[PDB]
Formats: sequence, C-alpha cells, structure tokens
Amino acid sequence: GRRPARCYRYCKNKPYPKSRFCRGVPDAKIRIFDLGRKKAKVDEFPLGGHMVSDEYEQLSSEALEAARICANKYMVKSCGRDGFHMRVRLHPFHVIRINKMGMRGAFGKPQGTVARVHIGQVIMSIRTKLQNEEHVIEALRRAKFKFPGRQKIHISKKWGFTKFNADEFEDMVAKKCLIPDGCGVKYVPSHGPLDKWRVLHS
Amino acid sequence: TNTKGKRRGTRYMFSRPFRKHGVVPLATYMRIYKKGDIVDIKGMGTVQKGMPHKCYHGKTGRVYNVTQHAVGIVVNKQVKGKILAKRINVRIEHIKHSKSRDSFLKRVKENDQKKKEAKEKGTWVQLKRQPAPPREAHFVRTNGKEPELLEPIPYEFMA
Amino acid sequence: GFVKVVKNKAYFKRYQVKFRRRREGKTDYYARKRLVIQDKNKYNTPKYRMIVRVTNRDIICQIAYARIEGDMIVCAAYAHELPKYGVKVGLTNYAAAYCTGLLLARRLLNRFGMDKIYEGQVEVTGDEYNVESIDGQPGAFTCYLDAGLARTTTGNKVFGALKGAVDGGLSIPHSTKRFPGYDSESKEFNAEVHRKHIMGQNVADYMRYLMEEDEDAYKKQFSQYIKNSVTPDMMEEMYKKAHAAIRENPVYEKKPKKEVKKKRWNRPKMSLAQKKDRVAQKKASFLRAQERA
Amino acid sequence: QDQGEKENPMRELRIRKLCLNICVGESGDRLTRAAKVLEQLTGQTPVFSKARYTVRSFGIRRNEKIAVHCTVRGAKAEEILEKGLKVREYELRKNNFSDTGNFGFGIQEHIDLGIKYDPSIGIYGLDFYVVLGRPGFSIADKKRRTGCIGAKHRISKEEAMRWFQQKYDGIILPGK
RNA sequence: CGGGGCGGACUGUCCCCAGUGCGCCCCGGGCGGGUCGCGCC
RNA sequence: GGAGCAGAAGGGCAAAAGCUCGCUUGAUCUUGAUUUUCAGUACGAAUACAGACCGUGAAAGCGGGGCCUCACGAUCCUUC
RNA sequence: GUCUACGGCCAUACCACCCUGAACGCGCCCGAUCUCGUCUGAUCUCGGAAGCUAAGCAGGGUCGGGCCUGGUUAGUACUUGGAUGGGAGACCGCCUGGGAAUACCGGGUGCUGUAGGCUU
Ligand SMILES: [Mg+2]
Ligand SMILES: [Mg+2]
Ligand SMILES: [Mg+2]
Ligand SMILES: [Mg+2]
Ligand SMILES: [Mg+2]
Ligand SMILES: [Mg+2]
Ligand SMILES: [Mg+2]
Ligand SMILES: [Mg+2]
Ligand SMILES: [Mg+2]
Repeated sequence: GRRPARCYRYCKNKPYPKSRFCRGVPDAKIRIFDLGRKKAKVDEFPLGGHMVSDEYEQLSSEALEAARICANKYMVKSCGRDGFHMRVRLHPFHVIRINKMGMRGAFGKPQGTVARVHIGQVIMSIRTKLQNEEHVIEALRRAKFKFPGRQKIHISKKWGFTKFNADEFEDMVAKKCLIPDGCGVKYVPSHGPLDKWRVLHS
Repeated sequence: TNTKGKRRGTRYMFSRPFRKHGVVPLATYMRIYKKGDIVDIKGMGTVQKGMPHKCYHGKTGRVYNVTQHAVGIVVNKQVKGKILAKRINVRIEHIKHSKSRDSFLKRVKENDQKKKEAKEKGTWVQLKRQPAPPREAHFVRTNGKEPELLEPIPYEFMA
Repeated sequence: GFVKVVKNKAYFKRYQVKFRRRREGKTDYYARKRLVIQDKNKYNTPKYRMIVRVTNRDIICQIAYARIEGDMIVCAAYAHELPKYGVKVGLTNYAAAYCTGLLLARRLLNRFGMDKIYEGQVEVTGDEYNVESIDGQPGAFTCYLDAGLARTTTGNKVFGALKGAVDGGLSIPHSTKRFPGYDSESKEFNAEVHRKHIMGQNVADYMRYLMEEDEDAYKKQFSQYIKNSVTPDMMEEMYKKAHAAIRENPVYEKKPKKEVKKKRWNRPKMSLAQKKDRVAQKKASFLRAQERA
Repeated sequence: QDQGEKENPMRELRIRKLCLNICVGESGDRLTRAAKVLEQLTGQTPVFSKARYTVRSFGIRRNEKIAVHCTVRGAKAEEILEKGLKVREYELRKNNFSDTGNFGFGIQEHIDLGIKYDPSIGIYGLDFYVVLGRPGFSIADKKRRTGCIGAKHRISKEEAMRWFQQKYDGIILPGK
C-alpha cells in the first residue's frame, strides 16, 4: 500500500505542490487542522505550548493526523472536552511520487503529500489555562511519538496563539493598544485616523 | 534538451521593472551618440525592433556607426575559448552611456589642469592614485569615561 | 458593505501612474515621440516644431525644439499682443490665427536677420504657396506643425496659423486639404473662400445677416464690436492694415514693472510641531467634551 | 437670503439627455416601424442597436438589430419629458431615481401622448431615461485636459427628487 | 534648558480662551572646529 | 488593464500593439553589412542601413508582411 | 508669490474627502451664420463674451490610504573560501570574508528647464 516513511523522510526534491502541472493528486489524510474549543477568546486560554521540530525533514499527512488524534484524545480525557484548543501548524503541500511496481521513463506518479519542516519550526500548538501545563506537555510528548525525527516541547513566552508576550499583554489590553477579537487580537497603532481613535478610546 | 530560440530564457531580463511599464521616456531617445564612445547594452522589452541578443544584454561596447534609429556597436563576446569582437546593430531604447569612461575623462581634465598649475607655480604634485594605504597611527581619547564592558548573552530559545 | 471595493490597498500598491502631462491631459506622447525626436545621424541639429494652441480666448503660437532638460522656445506670438496695432476686437478666430502665425514667422526671421529676403506673400491670396531657398543666401527656416490634441479637420485655426506662418515666410510641409477653401466631394481647393476666411469675411457676413435680421440678438452676440464700432465694412481693410503693420515692425518689446511688494497670496505648508499639537489638542478637547458629557 | 443667493449663477440642475429606447427581440419591418414612431415623436432619425451575444432562450443571435434608440436634449427634451410626465400624471413612485441622480420610466403605449395613431405603425411601448446634470459636467467628456467633475458638484438621489418635485410639482413616495 | 519687544495659523475651556511654527535684532546658557592664538607642564 | 492582440507559453502593449471606421498593397524591385545556430559553414529566421518605385497621414513620420520569441529545405533534374 | 504654453524626471507628483483663491490667465459658459461633424452643436469644428469660481485647476489640510526615504528586524537568514571538525544520518558548530527581506517604529510628500503674463 503505502511505502515506509523512511523512503520519503528527507527533503531532497525541490518543492512540488499540486497545481496546473501536477494533476491527479489524492487528498491528504489531515483535513482538520484546528480542534477543541476554537471559540475561546484570548484570555480563556493564556498558556501556549508548542511541539517544534529539531531536524530538516518532511512529515507525512498520515503522521500529522495520527499525532493530532492521539494528542486530542489525551487532552479530551485529561483537561475536559472544552478545556483546550489545538492547531497543527504544518500543512502537507509537497507531493511525493512513486515509480511503478526498468528505469526507462521513470518519472513517478503522485501518491501522497508531506509537509516539509525546518529546524526552528512549530509543528503543533495547544493553548489551555495556566494550570494544565503538565497535561499539555504530556499530550505533546505522546504526540511526539508519531513522527520520525526529533522534536522538543516548549512552553511559549507569549499569550496563547498570539505574537505578544504574557507580561505586556494585559497592559496593552488596558491601554487599548491591543483589542480582542475572536481567537486572536488586533494591534492598534497610533497612526490611523483620529476619528478611528475617537470611535475607540471612548 | 532545450531550444535554440532567440528569446529563450529571457522571461525576466526583457521584462519591465515593477511599476515602470507603458510609455518609454523621451530622454532615452534624445541622447546623442558619436562614433567612438562607450555604451551599456541592456535591452528593454517594450520595443521589439532592433533588440539585442541575450548574450549581449548587460554588456558594454563602443559605437562604430550611427544610423536613423540604431547604432552599430563593437562588443566583446566570449565564444568557447576565444574572445572576439562582434558588430551588432542595436537601438537607442536598448542602449545607454557609460559613467566609467565619463569619470575617467573628468579626471583626465583634472590631471591636465593640475599639471598646468604645478608647472606655472613651480611645485611637484601627485597625479596618480594609490590603493587605500594603511591607517596612520593615532590617539583615541577616552574622554575620561571607562569603556563599556561587553559580555556574551545566555542562551534562551525563542524561535 | 456588500460589494468588494476596487480601489483598495493592493490596488494602490501596484497602481502605476501615467506621465504627469498625460494624466493632466495635455500631452499626447505617441505624437510627441514621433514629432520631436531627431534622427541619430544628425547628432545635434535642432528639430523645430510650431506649437499651435487655441484656448477659449487666446491663440498661442510657439516655435520649439527639444533638449533633455525640456523644450526651448525660440519665438512666441499671441492674440493678446495682436491689438497693439490694427485690430482691437475679434481675437481667437481664423483671421486672428492667420495674423498670429504671420507675426510669429516675421518675428522669427527678423530675429534671424532674414527679413530683407523671404518676404513670403506680401499680398494675401489664399492659394498654395511654398518658399524656396535663394542660392548664395541662407536657407529657409524649416519647421513642422505641432497641433497637439486638436482634431485636425478642414477649417481648423491650427491650419489658419500654419497658413499665416507660411505666408510669413517659413517652410512648413503641408497640403491644402485641411484649408477652409477645400471641397471634399470634388477634391478641389477654391482658395477664394479661403481668402475670405483669412480676411474674416464670414464673420462680417454673419454680422450683416444678424443686423438685417435683428438688433438685440445681434448686439448680444457681437457686443464688443459695437464698442470700437467695427462695422461689417472695413473688416478686410482693417486686417490688411494689420498685415501691413506686422510686415512694417514685427519686433516684440516688453515693459518694465518691478515696483512690487512680496505679499503671500497662498497658505504656507503646516509644520510637524503644528500638526502634532493640533492632534494633541484635538484629543484633549474631545476628552474635555466627554467629561462635560 | 444673503447666504442663499450666491450659487444661483452656475449650480443649477438642468436636463441633459432624455435617452429614449425601444427594444424588441425581432428584426425587420417591426424595427422599421419602431424607428418610424421615434422619427415622428422626436423629429430625429434614430439609431439601431445590435445584439452582443447569442442567448437562444427567447432567441436572438449576435450582430442582429434589436433596438432603436435616440438621444434628445434641450427645449425639445423638456417638452417631450413634459408629455411623458403628463402620461404618468407627474407620478413616478419610489426608486426610479438612480444613485447618480438620473431616473427614467416606461410607457406601455405611445399614442396617448403624442402623435395620432397610424394603422401601419404598431402599438409599441418605449422607455425614457433622463440623465441629469449641472453646468460644468462637460469636463468629463472634453478631449483636451479632461477631468472628473468633483465631489460636491455631483447629483444625489435627494437633490434629484427635490429638483423633480420643484420643477414639475410632482409626487414621490406613494402610499406604500 | 531659555528670556524681550513684531508676523501667521490651531483648539469644543474661543468676548475674560488657551497652545504651535515662522520674520527682525538684543541678549542668556552650554557644546564642538579653525585662530600670530597665548601661556604653562 | 484583472480584457483583447490567429494559435502553445512567456514577454510586451491603454487617447496602445486592443476595438471601430477611412484610404491602400512596404507581403513590390535591388546591392552589400550584421545578428541568431555557429566550425563563427549553410539554410531558416531576424536586425540596421543604402538605391528605386509607391502607400498613408495636414505633417513629423511610419511601412519593404503578421507586436516579439516557431511555422521549414542543398547539389542534380524539371518548370516559369 | 504665482499662473499659462511646451516640457524633463515620471506617485515625495497618485487616490479619497474638506477649506481658501487678489490680478492676469486657464476654464465653465452663450450660440449654430460660415468651416466641419453628429441619432443628438452632448463630443468634435466654428462664431462669441451676459454671467461665474459651483466645477476643473492651484495652494493648504487629514494621529488619512498609497508612495519615497531611514531605523528596526539583524550581523539574523543566506553565502565565498577552509579543516583527518562534530554527528549513524538529517544536518549543525567553528575559521576567513560578504551580508539581506517582511511584520513593527520614524520623517517627508513634487523638484525643475525655455518663453510669455499678473502681483505698486
Ligand atoms: Mg531528486
Ligand atoms: Mg532542458
Ligand atoms: Mg524545453
Ligand atoms: Mg516585425
Ligand atoms: Mg495624433
Ligand atoms: Mg510620405
Ligand atoms: Mg527605402
Ligand atoms: Mg500615510
Ligand atoms: Mg562571518
């Protein structure tokens, strides 16, 4: 059926996405990239924990779906159903080829898609409250068991799935430089229209 | 493998720069070119007449012939193991002058005026140029304050 | 809040503006490229074009050649400088274009010193004339015609100015097809109605027709003819005296007026500290207003 | 008084084009008679308008002749517009006014006003589109030094309705 | 970090309002570069 | 310009090179030079000129085929 | 201090909205006898001068959007040359030189040629 992943572990073939030129590609196994309670606002889930690669290699969509499933199951039976939100941060855009079951006319045909990950690159992220940190770490370790390379579990210095740090977060919210909307936040720079400042700051 | 078409591989070099399309500016047409001067060959792609080959794009030659809209240029091209002077007819939207030779001519005139003033005033002055000498021993004032102590930072993993 | 906006951030990010005089609507760079640029094996010969522009109240005739820093006007005539002899009213019409072109030609070649030869046609008949270069004497001035965005049809005042310059003595290549005497259906040039258009006899006929038909609409149309009392008679002779005065003394001279003050008629551009203080006190006044509540 | 009597020289809604149109899905003598009613109604020779693409549903193919239209401006335009509003009894109801300050309507039968019926000529309806302007709108279609007309010189729906009911004492916004 | 007399424009504290830049010269304070500089080490 | 420019794709193009009219046959007759593949041979294709005769336009100009990159063929023999 | 005509560079010049405009000018504007064009003197062409800055245009404004230019990002990413360096590999560190680009934060917002006007 599917070859062992060690045949396609390494990035050596010059990114190959599905386009005009690459037609007839099957669907990747990972279809859901976000999971859990995706509507908690910004401050329901302040703690973010990433699982980040430390190797230059490509991971298969099958491995991504397996890790997403097992991390989701541990988070569900540990932190409750609506106690977390996870996003995988890696989409399988690179198409891998297979040659048919001599070497004449040997250019293969699309059999799958993988995601190429770099050395410093987040593979998965979970945001949760500040008291489930060990549960996030355990879920990410048990999901780390589904990949070929070497991965590290790291708690971010930033508030949830944002790009602003947890110490300067509430101060920016209070001085209204950072307005919450949805899962994330908008940054308000002090160079727009003053009428925008007036419909804000009031 | 590949074709021997005349514009093979010229997807980007014969294109226009970003937000630079449309009408060709008229100063490029109203430059003058006397036979003997040094011109750069670039070859824009808005004009399709008289355009140079991709081997001559980005090159530099001298004018040997002037016609109504074009110029005959003598360019050095490197065929496999020899350099030979090719004679190409290229249009004035595709060429422009050479500031290198311009700079050389103005330092020639500066040298001539300097030698004239030295001869009339009775001195000896330097005319050549010298390649960036070493660095002439000097004192560095601390202005009373002590130099700041630098120190490598600890390792923290952000990204 | 339903339709996708078109002039958005990416629209202005990759918008490329046209040339300044194109997006002001004054220069056709197609015709400009074909008309200004000299052959490269001439190397420095200026290429002269006679710009003719008819505004709402004035006719401008210039003679220029292009340099890299911008064009160079050599001579310029004006319908507003026409009334210092002969005519006083009835500018920006075909007869005014003829005398303007004549004045520009005579001014240019008496600047160049070739007035004692190249007399053109000292009497006006609206027929085909082209100057020729007398051997041993300097060659005739060669100019082309810059009509700009003016739609060239039969009976355009740009061709009035062309006929004026050619009778003045310039050599401008042309044909009599776009002259008001030209008949389209017979491909024939009459030249007597062209002479009438040069003398302004069509406006005189309009004046006579309006007088015998009416009084109040006639003076409402030609109000500034009643002032200076330009009857439909003495219109052609008047233009003949205008032509004679141009041939007599075509040199331009201006007047000095230098006793002027330095008053600002615009507003100065505001400064950075002014703008910062403006937005500061605007915020302060807003917060003060919302605490008055 | 003093602040109101300044713009009255050059800021007055006047009637630009009347935009008369008849569109019928067939060609031939029906279009010739549809042009003949236009000639006898306006005094101008009208202009034919072609299909742009075959649709085959009700059935027209491209490059045919489908419509006859005419453009009328001035005193003739205002008096023909007067006749059309006499037919509409100076009532056009809510939303015929476009957001650019133009409007129009349709007439189902032309003989009512004006010209007497001719037995050869048919029974054709038509539609009126008045596009309305202001002195200085010709800079948008001037050839030399073209410009756009400027923001507060435009015609809005509100001032179009205000001008209509002030110049024809008509009625907008009926019982619905 | 600034003080005196003349010129515009801003603010929802506008008669009793406030604050900003620019033009004239008078000074006030501190910093640097050239000066037979001038001495002293 | 997200349209179109005969077709593959790329480039180019807006009072254009697109669309609609008007007039035409520079898709004609000639010698040489050059570029492209290149051995710096040929063909093919192309680019600057020059000499005629013309077309168009008020004119400057533009035009010796197709906006550019492809669309084609020695000796010998036959035919005009 | 500005404007017309023709421009050069071609957004610091564009776009959106708001305010001001003395004098010349540029326009809007009035008309269709002639020239010439239209279904339509709306456009184009012609003949004017009663009114007008409403509009175009110009200048200014906006914690404006774009654009231009700096800082930061960052000596980061990438990279020339070197090693009997490390590591099972994947890749990584060092030596010798070069060295970016977003996000984010400032400042700016048309210069100028020739000819001819107005501004006491
Ligand atoms: Mg490979
Ligand atoms: Mg190949
Ligand atoms: Mg190939
Ligand atoms: Mg060609
Ligand atoms: Mg033209
Ligand atoms: Mg010719
Ligand atoms: Mg020839
Ligand atoms: Mg901005
Ligand atoms: Mg280094």
